[PDB]
Amino acid sequence: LKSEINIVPLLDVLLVLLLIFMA
Amino acid sequence: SEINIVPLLDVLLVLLLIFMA
Amino acid sequence: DLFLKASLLVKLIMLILIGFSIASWAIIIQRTRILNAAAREAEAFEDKFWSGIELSRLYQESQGKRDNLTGSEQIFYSGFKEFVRLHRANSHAPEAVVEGASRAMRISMNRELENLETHIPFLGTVGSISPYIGLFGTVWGIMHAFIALGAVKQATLQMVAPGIAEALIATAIGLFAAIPAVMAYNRLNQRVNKLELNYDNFMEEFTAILHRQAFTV
Amino acid sequence: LDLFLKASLLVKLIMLILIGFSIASWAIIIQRTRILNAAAREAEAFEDKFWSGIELSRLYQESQGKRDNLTGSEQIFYSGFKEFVRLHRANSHAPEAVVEGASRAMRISMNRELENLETHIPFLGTVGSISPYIGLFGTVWGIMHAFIALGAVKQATLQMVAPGIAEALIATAIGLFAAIPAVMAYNRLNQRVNKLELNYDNFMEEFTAILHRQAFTV
Amino acid sequence: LDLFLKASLLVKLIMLILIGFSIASWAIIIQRTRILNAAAREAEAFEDKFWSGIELSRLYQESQGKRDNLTGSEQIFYSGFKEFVRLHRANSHAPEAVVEGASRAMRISMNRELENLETHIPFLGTVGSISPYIGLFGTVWGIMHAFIALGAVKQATLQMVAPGIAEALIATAIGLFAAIPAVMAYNRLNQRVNKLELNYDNFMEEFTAILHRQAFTV
Amino acid sequence: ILDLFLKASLLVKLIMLILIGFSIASWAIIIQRTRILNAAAREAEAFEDKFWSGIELSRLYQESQGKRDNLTGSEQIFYSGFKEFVRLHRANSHAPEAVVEGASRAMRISMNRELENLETHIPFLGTVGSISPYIGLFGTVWGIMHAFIALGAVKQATLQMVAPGIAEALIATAIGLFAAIPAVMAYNRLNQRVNKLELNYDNFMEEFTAILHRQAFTV
Amino acid sequence: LDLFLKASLLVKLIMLILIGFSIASWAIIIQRTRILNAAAREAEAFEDKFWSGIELSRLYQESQGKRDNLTGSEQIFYSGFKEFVRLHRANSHAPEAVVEGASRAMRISMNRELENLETHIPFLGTVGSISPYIGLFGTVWGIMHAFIALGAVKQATLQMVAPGIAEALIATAIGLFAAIPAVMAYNRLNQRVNKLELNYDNFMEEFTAILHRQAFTV
Amino acid sequence: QNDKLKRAIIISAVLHVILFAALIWSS
Repeated sequence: LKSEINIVPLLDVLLVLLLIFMA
Repeated sequence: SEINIVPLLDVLLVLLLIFMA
Repeated sequence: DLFLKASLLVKLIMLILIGFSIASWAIIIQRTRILNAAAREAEAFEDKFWSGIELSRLYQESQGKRDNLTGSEQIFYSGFKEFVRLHRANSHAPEAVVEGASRAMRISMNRELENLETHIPFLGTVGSISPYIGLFGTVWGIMHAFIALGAVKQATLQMVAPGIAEALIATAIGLFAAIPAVMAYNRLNQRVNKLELNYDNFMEEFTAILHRQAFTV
Repeated sequence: LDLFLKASLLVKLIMLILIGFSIASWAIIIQRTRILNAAAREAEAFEDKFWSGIELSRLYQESQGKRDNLTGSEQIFYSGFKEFVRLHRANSHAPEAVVEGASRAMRISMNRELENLETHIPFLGTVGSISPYIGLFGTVWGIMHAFIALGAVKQATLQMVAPGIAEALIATAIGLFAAIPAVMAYNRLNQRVNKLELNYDNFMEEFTAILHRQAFTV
Repeated sequence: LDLFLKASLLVKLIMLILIGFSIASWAIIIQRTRILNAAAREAEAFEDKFWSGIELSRLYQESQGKRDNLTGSEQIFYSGFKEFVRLHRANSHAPEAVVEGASRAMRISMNRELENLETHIPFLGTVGSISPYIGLFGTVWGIMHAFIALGAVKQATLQMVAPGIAEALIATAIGLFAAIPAVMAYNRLNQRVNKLELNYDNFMEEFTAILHRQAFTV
Repeated sequence: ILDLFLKASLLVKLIMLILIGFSIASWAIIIQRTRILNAAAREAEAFEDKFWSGIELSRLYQESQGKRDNLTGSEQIFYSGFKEFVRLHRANSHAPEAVVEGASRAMRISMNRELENLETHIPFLGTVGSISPYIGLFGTVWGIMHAFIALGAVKQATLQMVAPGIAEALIATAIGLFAAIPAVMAYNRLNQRVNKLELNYDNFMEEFTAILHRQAFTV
Repeated sequence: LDLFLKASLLVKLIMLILIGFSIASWAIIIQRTRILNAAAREAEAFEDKFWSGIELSRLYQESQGKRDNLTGSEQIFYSGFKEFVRLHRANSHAPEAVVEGASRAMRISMNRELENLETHIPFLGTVGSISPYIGLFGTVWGIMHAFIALGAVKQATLQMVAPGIAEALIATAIGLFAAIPAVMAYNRLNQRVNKLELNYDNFMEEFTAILHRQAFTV
Repeated sequence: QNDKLKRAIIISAVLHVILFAALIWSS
């Protein structure tokens, strides 16, 4: 009985990609 | 009723691809 | 300012997005206009009823304007029409007629609703699917440019950004279309629910009074 | 402000628009919260006083001692009972028929109470949905400018594009401001207002029952 | 250019299962929308054919020949009426129990009909509930392989790991492919299911009421 | 080892304080909620068993006043509904429907009062579960831009002044993610258990209202 | 041991609790699936056995000796009939008043069956919710402790940090790995559970109707 | 009520300007 979509885990990985790509 | 930011992944990609060049 | 340079797929995406955007604005204008209108006529009709007007007089007036009887009052017209149709067939019972009357009121209710919102689901799904269409545009642009990136290797520092922008404008126009849809969606939905409650109360009291006093007449 | 200034006027325009939404949102939060909280406990006070061994006409004349400043369930009572007596007056509707008009009076008063208490609420929903999308609307345009600028210059590898996308990302940041308080306020005030709606609704049902009992005995 | 014969032969399998899920979901959308539209079309038709004013016996006589060809409310009415006549013929000691017997026949017919009527929707609920997770896992695996590869190259040059990270980004992009269409179809078509079963519900109680009044008059 | 606030800008410190004590509040709510829910649960079966344990109608009311003020749950619903019932009955209250509806009134209102006063602080859990990662994302993206604008002042990839920005980014996202777990741990389980509480309270409602119905038509 | 088994400092708990939830889900799925299907099959077996000509007393005494294996819908049958016998034998109250005790019995037996049939479904939803969250809980801390503890301030030779970054990122992959079984199990058993307490409620209504009807005659 | 809304607007303006001053001090 779920009718929603989670986006936090998707965006967090790309965020971390950017942070590591800073260096 | 809920915040929707799913288009922002496109900005994520755009920011990411500008480095590897 | 890169429509002609856009690929065929990007052409299709941008065209459908701009078309749905213009459709969204047209929907907002026309549908909110008729919503406010129907609200005014509903309020006027509610004021008119319980004004000492006999039910037969209101029915005759509705017959006078039956062709143009747009608004809530067609609920009353359909209910009274069904009531008299059942009353002519005197082979009935006190509680048999009211059931069919309630059915007539509720089917007229569904008629009035499905007239009342037509494109609101379109607003909902376009608001839902717009950023996904932008995703299509971006991924196609990115892969099409990456093909040229792999064609020649010199680290391609400068001649990438124009393609990235021409891919990102897809999401730009997509979310630009999303904005009017998402603002208008719930805005019109709550008005629709308000009108639904108004009509539900009208039907309830109408069946109540018909079952109580109109049974004799 | 020091690093905010960008040549593109659209950035300044949209940021000011979002700041205006920020002002409106917070003002609405505090004001509607205070008004709603103040109106809350009056309902339970009326609930306790109403059935504390008192006579209905005594409460009606008490309300008539508190005219044209009346809010909450007191207004519902006043409207219902004045409609009842006026329609119960000599040569009027039947005893079983007055209660329908009284119910309409109480109910329209109740509705009016909803929207005049629920005035600015849907604006929170309207702003909350659009704000991050507006932030992205700004940042895509800024990125377009920055990237067309980068299309001509040679070299300058990641040493000049910095502001062109930093003052684009700030658009998303301001959109992210505008979303947070609005949605939580919308939600919590919705549950509180629906609680009050349920209170007034039930009160209407047993008050219609009381009026039917009175008409039976009056 | 496919840009597909470049990965570690696992993210490729992820993409294959994703595209297969999307195709299966699309086919389910087509089939269930078609059958739901047909049921909706038949709904009002049976509505006015029933309440045109004809006798119940005449309606059942029109039925009872199309038994295996009945669908939806046709099957519901036929099954309940058959149980009604069977129990009335058999028992003859049910002054007011035949009504509950018919009601239960109608109810079980409705339960099986709805078990038939929303068969494949939970598949859409599941596939829409899982797409972003599996996609994010796939891109995680891809970037994992890409970074594991970069552990010997001197200077830690990053431009040479471009294909792996690019196809990982594709994997998450295609990973989100079926997420939004699946959940959108889920919600939208479930709303239609809800309204149709509500139509069946009001059908249920007025049928039970008319049978209640009419059953004992014989 | 937690050198967080010593090197912290105004915004990172702001969000960190907005989230840490917020999370500890989230656990305090967990403790209080589970305590009261278990306490009410254990009372539920015992009282419902004592409903038909040979305690006649009046006797339960006579023994209830010992804990008159310190009374809650279904027993408090019983107390309020039955005391106002006997209040009405001691008067004329000739109409059986009048006393029955007064009983329904009192039962459902007391049941509500219990339902809310037990059910407190709950939507706050959903609120935090929603906005905790978003606040973390705010802190992170602001950290990204704050260092990225400064990156446009030097030429070489120095990477020396960006490290504080990276630390801010990681801290913001980590603390934003910190409160997500207990929020959802609370919300769904607490809501379902409170729904079960509402269910058996409703059971008590219709049950003893039927009992009072039959009693009123008995006397 | 496909790539590494070093079991880093925080990987002792992180990734270990994750594999714990993984094995928990992988065992609970098969256990719950088996027991749920068995309970189902038994449920409709008793359901379509119920409509024979056998009276309640005959089946009750027949099922009296079952006891330990008397579960499922027969549990509600045995309970309701047992309290019916107890109250009816003690003729002290109205004949209609046994229905409240019967309803109590059937409902408590229903909840008893639902409890041990549900068991870990809430826990499946729990893991489905928390899988990515614990996955990404420590991934950032790992890289933080990696580069913050860097030997020199600059250390341009950064060829040994990317393996550490991937090692820290292991947490996200393994955490999200348990998400897919968790969500699939949760929803895919949820619809079956809904089917269950629906048809048990139908049987409960059947029992209520039968006992209410025969109490006034039997 | 509009004067009370303007009062709340003034309060919100004070909060936003002090937060913006904190922002500028940080940067």
